[PDB]
Amino acid sequence: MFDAFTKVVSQADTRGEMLSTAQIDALSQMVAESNKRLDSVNRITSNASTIVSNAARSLFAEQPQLIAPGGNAYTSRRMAACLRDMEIILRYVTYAVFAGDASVLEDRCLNGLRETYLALGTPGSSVAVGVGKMKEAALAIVNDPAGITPGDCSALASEIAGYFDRAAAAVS
Amino acid sequence: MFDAFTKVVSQADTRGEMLSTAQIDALSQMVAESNKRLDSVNRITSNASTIVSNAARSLFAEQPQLIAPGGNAYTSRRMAACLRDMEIILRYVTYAVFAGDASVLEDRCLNGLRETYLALGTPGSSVAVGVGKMKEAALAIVNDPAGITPGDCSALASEIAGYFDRAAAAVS
Amino acid sequence: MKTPLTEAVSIADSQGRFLSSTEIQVAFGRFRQAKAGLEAAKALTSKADSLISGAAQAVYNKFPYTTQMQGPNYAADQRGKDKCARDIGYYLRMVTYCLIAGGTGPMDEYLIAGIDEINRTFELSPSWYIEALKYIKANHGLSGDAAVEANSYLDYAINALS
Amino acid sequence: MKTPLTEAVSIADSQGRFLSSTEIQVAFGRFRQAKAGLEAAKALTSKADSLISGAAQAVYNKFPYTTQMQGPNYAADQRGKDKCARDIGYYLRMVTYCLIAGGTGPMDEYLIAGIDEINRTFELSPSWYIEALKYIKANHGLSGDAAVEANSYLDYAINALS
Amino acid sequence: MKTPLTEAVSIADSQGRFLSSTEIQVAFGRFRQAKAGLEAAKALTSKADSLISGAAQAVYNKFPYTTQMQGPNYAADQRGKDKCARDIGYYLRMVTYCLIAGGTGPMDEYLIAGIDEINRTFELSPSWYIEALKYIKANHGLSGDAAVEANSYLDYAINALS
Amino acid sequence: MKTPLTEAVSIADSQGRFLSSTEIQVAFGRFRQAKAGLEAAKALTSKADSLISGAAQAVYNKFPYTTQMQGPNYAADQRGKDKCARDIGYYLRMVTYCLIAGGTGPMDEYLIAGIDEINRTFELSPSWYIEALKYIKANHGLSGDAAVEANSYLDYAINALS
Ligand SMILES: *[C@H](C)[C@H]1/C(=C/c2[nH]c(/C=C3N=C(/C=C4\NC(=O)C(CC)=C4C)C(C)=C\3CCC(=O)O)c(CCC(=O)O)c2C)NC(=O)[C@@H]1C
Ligand SMILES: *[C@H](C)[C@H]1/C(=C/c2[nH]c(/C=C3N=C(/C=C4\NC(=O)C(CC)=C4C)C(C)=C\3CCC(=O)O)c(CCC(=O)O)c2C)NC(=O)[C@@H]1C
Ligand SMILES: *[C@H](C)[C@H]1/C(=C/c2[nH]c(/C=C3N=C(/C=C4\NC(=O)C(CC)=C4C)C(C)=C\3CCC(=O)O)c(CCC(=O)O)c2C)NC(=O)[C@@H]1C
Ligand SMILES: *[C@H](C)[C@H]1/C(=C/c2[nH]c(/C=C3N=C(/C=C4\NC(=O)C(CC)=C4C)C(C)=C\3CCC(=O)O)c(CCC(=O)O)c2C)NC(=O)[C@@H]1C
Ligand SMILES: CCC1=C(C)/C(=C/C2=NC(=C\c3[nH]c(/C=C4\NC(=O)[C@H](C)[C@H]4CC)c(C)c3CCC(=O)O)/C(CCC(=O)O)=C2C)NC1=O
Ligand SMILES: CCC1=C(C)/C(=C/C2=NC(=C\c3[nH]c(/C=C4\NC(=O)[C@H](C)[C@H]4CC)c(C)c3CCC(=O)O)/C(CCC(=O)O)=C2C)NC1=O
Ligand SMILES: CCC1=C(C)/C(=C/C2=NC(=C\c3[nH]c(/C=C4\NC(=O)[C@H](C)[C@H]4CC)c(C)c3CCC(=O)O)/C(CCC(=O)O)=C2C)NC1=O
Ligand SMILES: CCC1=C(C)/C(=C/C2=NC(=C\c3[nH]c(/C=C4\NC(=O)[C@H](C)[C@H]4CC)c(C)c3CCC(=O)O)/C(CCC(=O)O)=C2C)NC1=O
Repeated sequence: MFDAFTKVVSQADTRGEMLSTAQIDALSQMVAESNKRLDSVNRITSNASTIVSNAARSLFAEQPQLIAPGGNAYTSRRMAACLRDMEIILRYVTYAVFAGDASVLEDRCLNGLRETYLALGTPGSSVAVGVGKMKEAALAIVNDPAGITPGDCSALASEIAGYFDRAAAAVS
Repeated sequence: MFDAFTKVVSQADTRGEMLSTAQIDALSQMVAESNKRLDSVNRITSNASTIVSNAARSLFAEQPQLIAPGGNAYTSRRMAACLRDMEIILRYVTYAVFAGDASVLEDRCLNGLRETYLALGTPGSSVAVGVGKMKEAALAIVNDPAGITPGDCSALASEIAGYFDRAAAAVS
Repeated sequence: MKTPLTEAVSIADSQGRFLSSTEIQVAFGRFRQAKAGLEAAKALTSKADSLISGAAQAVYNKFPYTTQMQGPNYAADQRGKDKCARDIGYYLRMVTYCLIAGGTGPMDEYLIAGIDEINRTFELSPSWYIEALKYIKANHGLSGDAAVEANSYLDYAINALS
Repeated sequence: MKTPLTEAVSIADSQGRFLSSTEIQVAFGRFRQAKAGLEAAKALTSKADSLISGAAQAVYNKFPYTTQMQGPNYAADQRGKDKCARDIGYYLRMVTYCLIAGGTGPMDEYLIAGIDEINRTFELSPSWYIEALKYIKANHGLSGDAAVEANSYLDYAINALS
Repeated sequence: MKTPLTEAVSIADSQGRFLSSTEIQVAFGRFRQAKAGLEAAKALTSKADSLISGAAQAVYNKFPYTTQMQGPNYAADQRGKDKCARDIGYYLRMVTYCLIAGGTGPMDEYLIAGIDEINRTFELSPSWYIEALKYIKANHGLSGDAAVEANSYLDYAINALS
Repeated sequence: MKTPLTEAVSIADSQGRFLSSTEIQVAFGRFRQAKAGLEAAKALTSKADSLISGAAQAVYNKFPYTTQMQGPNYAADQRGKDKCARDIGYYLRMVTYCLIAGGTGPMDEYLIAGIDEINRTFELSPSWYIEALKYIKANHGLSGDAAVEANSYLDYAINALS
């Protein structure tokens, strides 16, 4: 549970001194691009149900063993729980790119859910591939400027793909 | 639990039609003066501990029976609970003038605390006089401007004195 | 009723503390939002009747079977069209209410909270309402940041539907 | 750590929903705040050492007994003055941290949460720190809305003290 | 898994007592049920493939738009028909499983518990499955008390759908 | 090669006469143009690589299908991106060449004269190049009269495309 600003504050307090000037110029540029961060975040957020349905749509086209009887996502209840797990992961990705820090995504999902999927018998590979495909579709949905002014989303495609790869690797 | 805007929305939904134009001009003037309300609220909020200490200071100078042994606010624990009750009332006044509606002040204090003070044996008269003196001191602290751009706090003085009189009458 | 000032008061109340600078930041942000959002809500109020009829006609166009088959859920008869366009106007009115309130609270309390079981009991496909909301968000004709947040509310209704 | 973006994420997480327009209103408000608050924090960083010495001298001026009586809680000896001005600089650094963070979170987590029991155990009067914070909020020399919210944070520290 | 013997054991366990004559009454009743229900399940197993194809054809007949419009939820292409008739056979297999188990437990655990959110996410109308189950309960061709309780399970699936 | 001095010589040659004051007026005008145009061409030479990558990324952003579908005309694979950004740099280099030459001659001889049949034979949409040239003319960052005539050359390329 950290912001960007609280991250700089905690680092400056562990140093024990005041915040240096270059960190303040970095935070000024962050405050200039934080809305920029946000535009992707809102256009990412508005299409979330389409994102998770298309992600499960491609995943269960790709691995039909999960839909097959005896598969892990075969049962209707389990399949609803599967879509719930995916939607939760996407929501915490949107939270982490809202606050601009991966510590919220770590705190809320990562440390426990790997052991949860081991204990449940859930294959970590399929949900890792699903989070990867969902992240690819999310950047693909974010990067297209439909009715939006001309700007630069470079570094924020960098950050969003970082968050999605952190989620997919912590899942394993 | 209502705003000004949610109050107009609930009234327009009970009417069943859209919001009329004159209500929208009223809400536009509210949006113009809502900061005016916000500025007044902030100078009310910053001096809150001084307000409750001066209010109890004048009240226990005024009614020394409460400090007298056997009095309702005599015991150290009870006197701390007395100051806690006053600070709670001031805080919910600040919340109601933040949201611009008395429904939060009603919801959080009013319907129960009269019966609470009856059942406790708390004299409702002294706490009513204390809320009145606290409200008088609060408007007196708000209305003076020190290093602040000139503005009309007068529209608010009406509303803040309304909230304080509603609290003092619901206490009884 | 998830509106920003209400939820700020709920945060400060559940924490048990007074208001801080956080709620005042929330407030100058909310006033910044409302300063365009109220005029955008008035503009939607102006264009509302033609938007409702256009959404109903687009819904009849994409799903032509609903005009044809006999059934009280379908708008084949005239009372289906009256009730149908009534709930089109319901959706548009909730969009304007969330534009005034500044949050998704009014649609969440008046539309979303029971819409799934209602469409389950009444054999109403939610895709009809998705098509209508898509036509509205295409044809509302606003511009700029008001248009983006209007599309945000309509997309929120779409994601709550399906 | 009560900062606006963190508490917006906490609201959206405890509700179990996605982000809405409410959090974006919170965000444009927070950026509006930080757009002056970061430069004001840099200005306080510049004037910090003289403000610390002036606050310590004002505290010795209003409470002259602390310089006189022998006692390890009092700053009669030199180590009391080193530790004393160290916690003056602690208070000022927490003020700058809350100016950067945009909320009362850093002072609430680094100062406020245990200050009452510490002053109870160590025989430190909190009125000394109230006098020092009053001198700082008088002598910080900022202007405008940055000055008002700086005074807001310092007054919050004062109300948390006594 | 709401089957009669399982729920009798759950009653006796939650009460903390031994088995009584109540559970033995439940048992002679359950054996009375199974004495026809197992043969009826075998007869449904025999007629299953033609019932599945007839239900799919009746569903295409009542809802002809699903064969026409392009859409991955609709069975316009061939993979939609493979997956579609697969979930027809799923519904029929769950009916036979509840016929063997003697309670609505297998359909409640394999079908019902998530079907609403699945049809919400995938744009599947449940009325398609209602039409298919109605065709199955019309055309299963059983007779007598086995036919009545088969219709009971299918009507239970219908009421759980809409 | 429609450059002003060349076409002045062509006019005087086709008329069969010597040079007059008209060509000298053309010349002091051309020198007036080149006196800023050469430095503007050097500035475009400096910013060229980042402009090429930004134009390619904007083209992938507005037309996301070209990155996805398999096809040798589309830039799904890596060789499509190498060749693609190569013709982005081709367009930018022709813009700089016309900035130096002082007329639309170099782009007319190196790009325009066959571009229609090439895009016809190769299944290349010219709208991709229109989007890239629009991004370049938005992001070149020049100012003043050099910026206006740079936009003139880019708009000429756009009108020659579609
Ligand atoms: C689909 C992508 C993959 C998949 C998903 C799946 N998950 C479950 C069950 C659980 N998943 C969780 C995960 C979380 N709970 C949390 O609170 C959070 C963070 C906030 C996470 C990430 C938990 C706790 C469970 C068990 C309890 C429960 O109701 O859901 C299932 C069902 C297993 C079952 O037997 O019910 C499924 C199917 N599994 C797959 O097959 C895909 C690879
Ligand atoms: C990102 C993938 C693409 C992109 C985005 C982009 N946005 C801006 C600037 C603004 N975007 C907004 C949006 C909103 N402000 C709000 O309050 C809301 C409601 C929640 C929205 C939707 C606004 C208002 C700004 C700035 C202020 C204004 O526009 O009036 C920029 C440039 C400016 C900036 O950095 O903020 C950019 C680049 N542009 C692309 O090309 C990407 C594909
Ligand atoms: C001078 C300002 C006044 C004064 C100060 C004084 N304080 C102490 C001892 C402590 N002060 C603290 C306070 C903090 N620690 C923190 O980490 C923070 C926020 C970053 C604060 C505000 C603590 C924890 C102690 C105990 C630690 C310690 O003992 O060193 C002293 C030393 C006295 C002592 O032995 O305990 C002094 C002199 N006293 C005065 O007379 C001045 C008015
Ligand atoms: C990326 C910008 C877009 C894209 C481009 C693309 N073009 C080709 C193939 C050719 N492009 C040209 C264009 C020029 N040649 C020139 O000499 C000049 C002026 C100096 C221009 C503008 C030509 C002649 C070809 C054919 C030569 C060849 O085949 O290599 C490709 C390769 C596809 C191909 O086999 O033909 C690509 C990828 N395509 C996209 O998807 C981007 C939007
Ligand atoms: C959120 C809204 C809210 C309100 C308003 C509230 C009031 C409240 N005041 C109480 C006690 C009290 N309230 C008072 C206050 C007063 N008595 C006096 O003599 C004066 C007239 C007055 C001072 C203004 C006192 C002295 C007690 C202590 C009674 C006791 O402990 O026996 C109690 C009994 C439990 C306890 O304090 O610890 C409640 C529930 N509680 C709430 O949760
Ligand atoms: C949450 C942190 C925060 C605060 C505190 C804040 C206050 C604040 N009060 C303002 C204005 C003002 N505030 C007042 C208030 C008053 N004048 C009087 O004479 C009355 C007694 C009193 C009301 C009772 C007035 C009159 C103005 C004039 C400008 C305006 O209308 O906003 C403005 C306008 C912009 C500026 O001053 O730079 C700010 C910033 N803004 C913030 O972001
Ligand atoms: C304020 C928020 C709100 C909404 C959204 C709402 C929807 C709503 N639509 C209903 C029916 C209906 N809804 C539709 C709508 C349609 N059918 C079609 O074929 C068209 C595609 C579409 C036209 C938009 C129709 C025709 C009915 C009447 C069918 C019925 O008997 O239940 C009903 C049942 C009440 C009734 O039977 O009359 C509700 C509660 N009610 C509300 O209070
Ligand atoms: C054992 C109990 C059980 C049931 C009931 C079940 C249903 C089920 N049907 C699905 C899709 C589907 N369901 C249908 C069915 C139809 N669409 C039509 O147009 C026809 C009217 C109808 C033919 C019966 C089709 C065509 C799909 C594939 C569409 C998709 O991508 O999601 C999916 C998503 C999996 C996927 O995408 O392949 C589930 C979980 N799964 C289960 O495990």
